[PDB]
Amino acid sequence: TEVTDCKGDAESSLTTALSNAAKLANQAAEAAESGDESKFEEYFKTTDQQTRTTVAERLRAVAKEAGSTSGGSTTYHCNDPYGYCEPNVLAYTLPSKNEIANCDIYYSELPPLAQKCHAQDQATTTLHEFTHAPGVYQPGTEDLGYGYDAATQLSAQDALNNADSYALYANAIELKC
Ligand SMILES: [Zn+2]
Repeated sequence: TEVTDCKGDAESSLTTALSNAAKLANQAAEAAESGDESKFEEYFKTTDQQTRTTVAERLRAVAKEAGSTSGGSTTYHCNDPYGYCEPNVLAYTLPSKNEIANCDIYYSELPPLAQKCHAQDQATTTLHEFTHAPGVYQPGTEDLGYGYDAATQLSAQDALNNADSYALYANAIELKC
């Protein structure tokens, strides 16, 4: 990604989150490719190979995008330059522009890395947002279910196309939960 619009230690929060998102996304891609079927099914509601392949491809693409700070297909603003953040929103993506920005509460309300199952953190919020960018992998995902219950109660095709499903799966793989 092209990191821009950064100030302070928040810049380091973002670069840490990018590097962690890359590792988490590669690890989750490996799980989708070759890991436990039941765990995959918990999040994506199927064991079918084509779905596993698509999830893995999307995650591998996210990992590559997260692995640069002056490159790739997206632009990542440390801070919202436009005023598009709404109350309680951590970050957002403009899919037609492949542009991502964090809201201020990303920095005040999230740990870098959650220790608890399904809990939000900077790395997985960043991972979530990359899935929305069609330039990373098309189609961009939608916001169909946020958090464990809403995301995992989606149907298979909605989960496949739901950003938070990827964040949740990546957290579950890392935490072994
Ligand atoms: Zn989203």
